[PDB]
Amino acid sequence: MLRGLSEDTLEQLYALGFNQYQAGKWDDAQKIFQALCMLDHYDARYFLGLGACRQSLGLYEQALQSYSYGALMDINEPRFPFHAAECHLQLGDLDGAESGFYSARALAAAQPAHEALAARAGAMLEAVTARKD
Amino acid sequence: LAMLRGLSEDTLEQLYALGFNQYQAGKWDDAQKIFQALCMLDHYDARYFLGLGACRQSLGLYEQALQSYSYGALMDINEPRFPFHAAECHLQLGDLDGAESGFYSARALAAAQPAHEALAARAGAMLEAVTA
Amino acid sequence: RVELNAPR
Repeated sequence: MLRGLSEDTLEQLYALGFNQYQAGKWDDAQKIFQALCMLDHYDARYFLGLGACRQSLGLYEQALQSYSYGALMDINEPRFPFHAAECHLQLGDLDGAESGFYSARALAAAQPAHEALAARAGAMLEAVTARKD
Repeated sequence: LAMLRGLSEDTLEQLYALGFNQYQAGKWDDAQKIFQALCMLDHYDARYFLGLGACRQSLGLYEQALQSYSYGALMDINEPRFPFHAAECHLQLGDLDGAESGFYSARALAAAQPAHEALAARAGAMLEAVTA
Repeated sequence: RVELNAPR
């Protein structure tokens, strides 16, 4: 019944969802992001938001579905494979985590805004390779 | 609707405040959709039905607003703003029997409430208008 | 935990 909202109202609804996320209100934030992912099928921020909420609630497989779609919407964003790699790790899937942290390092290395993440992705990758070996 | 079910008190209130904010900004069809969701998702609240009825009036959906105000009055019988605004819609609908009644009732409810003392004579003045 | 894009 919310279909057809203006961008400016979507923006305020994204703000609302982001704020609930910052306050650790993950169930409520998840619902707001799930709404926005229905309203706008292409805005990667909404899928990042939905993923992050599910991750914080321990719903790793559902977090992976959101991160996977998001990554299709912004092929340059290092957060998707990075947080996906965390979920794979918590699921005991070392090969998935290694792939994600590898991709995240490559995406983050190409962008100066993401210099801290690049180093984290490299650190996590090294940690995971150490466990497989 | 189905998915947006079960939000906390604080989130519902922030959502309500966004609806209001968009209504105060002239974005009435966005506000309308927000208010209708609130009316459906939350337990009864005066401001939702008043907000929704207010949007619908700004959009000249005088029949749909009247539905909102009538549900409101039904669930909140001491609130003078429902029959007052319902009378306003009755007027635009050219139903002066309806208008006369709502203003009369609006007037009677407000007179019994110290906070609404001013409102009682917007109703009073509007009542005299209708009886002619 | 995850760093989301700031709104406004």
